[PDB]
Amino acid sequence: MATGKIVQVIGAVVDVEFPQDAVPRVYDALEVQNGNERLVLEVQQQLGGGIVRTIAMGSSDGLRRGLDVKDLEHPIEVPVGKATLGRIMNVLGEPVDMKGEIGEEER
Amino acid sequence: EFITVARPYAKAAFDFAVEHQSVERWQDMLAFAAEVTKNEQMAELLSGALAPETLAESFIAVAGEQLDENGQNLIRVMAENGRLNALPDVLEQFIHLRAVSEATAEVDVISAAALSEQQLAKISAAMEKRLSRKVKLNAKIDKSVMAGVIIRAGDMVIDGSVRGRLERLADVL
Amino acid sequence: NSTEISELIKQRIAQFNVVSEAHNEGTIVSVSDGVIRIHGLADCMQGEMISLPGNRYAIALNLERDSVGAVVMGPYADLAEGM
Repeated sequence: MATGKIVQVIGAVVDVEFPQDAVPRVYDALEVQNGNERLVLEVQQQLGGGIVRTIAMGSSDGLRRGLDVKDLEHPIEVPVGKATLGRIMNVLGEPVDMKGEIGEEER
Repeated sequence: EFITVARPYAKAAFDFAVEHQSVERWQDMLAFAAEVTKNEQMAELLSGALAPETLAESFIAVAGEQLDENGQNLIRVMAENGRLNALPDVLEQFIHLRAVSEATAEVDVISAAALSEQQLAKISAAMEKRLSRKVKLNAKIDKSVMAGVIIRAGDMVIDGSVRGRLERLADVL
Repeated sequence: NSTEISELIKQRIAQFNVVSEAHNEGTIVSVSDGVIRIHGLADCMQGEMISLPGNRYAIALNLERDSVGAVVMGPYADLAEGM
């Protein structure tokens, strides 16, 4: 389930508020549906009560206030090992060479 | 200090209280809220970073003296803006807007000795002409001034004391 | 009423058990770039050593009117608002 909501969007910087139990830790990765397309946010700061300031790892345009945000409980983690040889990947470890899924065994 | 951030809230609370002819209930409700703000434990909670809709509810819990719709709504707005500490000033400016609306004023009269109660009658009769407002008086005594009287009405004062005459003579020379 | 108001306030606070911190204890309320803001610690003294979970220390540098700002002497990313 998704437990946070966007409260600001200023350029690339997005503020998300959680109930004060579930506040993500710093460098945790969040996720939100920016339209028909997924977008992940990396927590930079825990400021004030419940609110968390993040940097969007992607296009910020199209974000509304009040979108539901789901917090992955781990930092940005990428596929590793022999499976990645000869592939191209972006910062999130997704393939950008159009040869399809990576075939990772471990992240 | 919250003299400036209190003005909008006092004005809104008064304009609302007038529409419903409940000015007195609103004044007592604000006077209670501004008191719960002063308690030792609540003043601790108001400073720590709680989420607004949690701080507001914990504050509402401590008051059954607030008419559940319109007083609690004011508390919720002030909490959303992070201004619950401004209530002690919302109260003062509410009283001020009321005194203006009802054309009332309150004059301090400061003297070396208490007055003869005919002087007070003439003073009130005079000020109710200097000002359109029906005036209360608060007589006060101060033996630094030694004759005459000081009349202070708001930020206006009439320095009738002989102490003033002396200090104002000294600076002519 | 001016006195029984204060008494009723104290009573009703005791009812809902809103309470003050111990003087030697406090809660983190903000984390960023290795600096934390602590709420409480009424007895914290400038330059003191504050003991975090995980057997780590922070140095109290800013004793502001409502919170203590301290720098974390170690890895800080695992700290969280509430500890």
